[PDB]
Amino acid sequence: MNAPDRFELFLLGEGESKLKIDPDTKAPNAVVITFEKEDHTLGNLIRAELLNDRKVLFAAYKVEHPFFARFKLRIQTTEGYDPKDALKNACNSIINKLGALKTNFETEWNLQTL
Amino acid sequence: MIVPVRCFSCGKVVGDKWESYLNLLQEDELDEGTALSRLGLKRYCCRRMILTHVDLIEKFLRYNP
Amino acid sequence: KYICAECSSKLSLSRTDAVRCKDCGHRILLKARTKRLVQFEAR
Amino acid sequence: TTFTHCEIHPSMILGVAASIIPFPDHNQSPRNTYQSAMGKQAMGVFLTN
Amino acid sequence: SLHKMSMMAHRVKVIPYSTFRLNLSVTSPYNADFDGDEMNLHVPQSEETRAELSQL
Amino acid sequence: NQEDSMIMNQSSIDRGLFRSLFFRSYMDQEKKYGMSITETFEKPQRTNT
Amino acid sequence: EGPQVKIREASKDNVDFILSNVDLAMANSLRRVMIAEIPTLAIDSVEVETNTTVLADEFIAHRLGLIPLQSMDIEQLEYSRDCFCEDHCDKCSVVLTLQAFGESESTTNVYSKDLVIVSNLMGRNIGHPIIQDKEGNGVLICKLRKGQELKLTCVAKKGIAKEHAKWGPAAAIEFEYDPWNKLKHTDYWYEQDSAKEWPQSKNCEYEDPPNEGDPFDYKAQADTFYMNVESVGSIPVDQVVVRGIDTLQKKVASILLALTQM
RNA sequence: AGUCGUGCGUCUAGGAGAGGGAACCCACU
Ligand SMILES: [Mg+2]
Ligand SMILES: [Zn+2]
Ligand SMILES: [Zn+2]
Ligand SMILES: [Zn+2]
Repeated sequence: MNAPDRFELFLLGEGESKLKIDPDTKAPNAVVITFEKEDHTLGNLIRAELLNDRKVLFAAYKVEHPFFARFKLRIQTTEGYDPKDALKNACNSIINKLGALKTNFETEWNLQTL
Repeated sequence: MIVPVRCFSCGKVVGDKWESYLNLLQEDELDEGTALSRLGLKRYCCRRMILTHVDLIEKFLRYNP
Repeated sequence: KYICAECSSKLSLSRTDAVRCKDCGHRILLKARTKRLVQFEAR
Repeated sequence: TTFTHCEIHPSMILGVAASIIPFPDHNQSPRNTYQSAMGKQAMGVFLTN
Repeated sequence: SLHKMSMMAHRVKVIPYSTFRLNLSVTSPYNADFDGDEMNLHVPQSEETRAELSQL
Repeated sequence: NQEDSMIMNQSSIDRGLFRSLFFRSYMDQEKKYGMSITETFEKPQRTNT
Repeated sequence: EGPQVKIREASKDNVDFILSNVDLAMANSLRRVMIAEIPTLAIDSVEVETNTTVLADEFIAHRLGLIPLQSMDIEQLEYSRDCFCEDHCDKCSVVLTLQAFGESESTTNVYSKDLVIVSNLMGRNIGHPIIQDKEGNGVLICKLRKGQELKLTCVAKKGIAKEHAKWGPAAAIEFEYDPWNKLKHTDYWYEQDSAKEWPQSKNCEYEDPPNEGDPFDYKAQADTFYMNVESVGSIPVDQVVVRGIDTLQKKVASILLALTQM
């Protein structure tokens, strides 16, 4: 009778920002990025890419509740390294890897007659 | 009533082969497993979706309306 | 405005009129679906 | 060594609801009773008309 | 309400579903098993009642 | 799924899993309270009501 | 170089391949986007004008929704919620009409092919019902008896499987890695012998069997993921994976754009 | 091996709401 709006899971609500970045006082140079209308798909990949970087120290993604399509990513890097720059670099690396994988798959499919 | 359009577990379309399944069972007198394998159902989800279905639509159509 | 359960023939009877089918003695007298537009979704 | 009579099949002792239970012996008796009680509340086609 | 701990104050959390949701642990004092158990929620209607529920 | 609870696939739920049709029938009669007086099946028009 | 794809086999609606030099998280995200984030076309709205079948309007509408529809040119199509239209304009929706009725003593079977496209597709091969059975009839929809008239209209919108499973372009997406227990990710449950109880996986032949002499490799990480993608029929498996990769890349780009804007 | 019987139909565009007790039976935690 009051089931959640299914489309609302992946659609931003009125007056809602896609990303909300706030500082974290638990540790120095730590930030919390709340992703709205997102699932484990992007959070896990972004966190895995972040952990692959030596400069990045801590990168953890948490889903508060399955009901709400939203998660929070805590990122802490070394001194003098802005976490937003690290996230941007991780996203760029993910895009490059995805493009390379797409090109390889297309080449393999073209090579195969079937 | 009618065979489900897609498998509940995976979502594979299984409604196309219900008539083929019945024809194989009757025309070729093949066993359930062999007919299902020939139709192209590997995962047991679709196997039980097709095998366990009951054609109540025909029984409902038996009535005049 | 109405149909017979067996004959399935339209009657279009009015008020202060018998509710029995004209073709047969059966008087179930089912009613046809509303003419108003109806929409449904697979969700 | 006499056995003047014999059962056609023991499983027939079960009732309409109990017979629906797969492997009733493999299950505990209170669970079988609960299943028999609950089967009356299962939603399904009761008649074709 | 077999025992004293069968009626306890909880902080409301609005959720978009038609079922009450409670912590796993509080099932033990309530003797709940989520097999169709139906529970009751009573909303206080005064500051006195709210304070008493929160503190007692 | 603790305490015997279960987790059901949303995709299966919306794909035709355990969907049900509920039919409820209401019956009405023009039972006569006094000869020459009977109820009438008509849409009220707010007049004299 | 990056990650490379080794297609072990390919088919009309089933492709089995291997991904190498890729992280487990990336493969899992690719699978998730391919199963959920790929746009697809499916019947969304059903308008009933004259229905008298034994079935119910909601039941038949739900059955129609699950009917696959051609979505090769789905990218060209735009979401209805996006374009400024009154309701289901030709630029954001596909309109089909279903008409049928029985006769003296022959039951009328309604299939996918019975659906007739009524809207203007502007030369786009999108919305055509998918037919794969040898007979070519399609997906059985319902059965009509003498005097049972079925007459309805179907409007299909662009959407993703997340909103409803009917938009799912892939039925089963098998994903495996580490056939031999090299990474100790799984502790096989055994009663007499672990190897005997658990049969060797098919992919095991593609990796060297472990040798008891060498010690456990603690530096090893998940790699060489065997992925088999099966398509319902709306989109071919190759296009399915391509669109999944495109959707994931677009989501990452949107995240980057939001970060830059904020 | 070079030709042939058979059929069809005639008129259509103007503002607002409020209410059943007892008994019996089934069933849930
Ligand atoms: Mg209980
Ligand atoms: Zn299946
Ligand atoms: Zn009649
Ligand atoms: Zn539009």
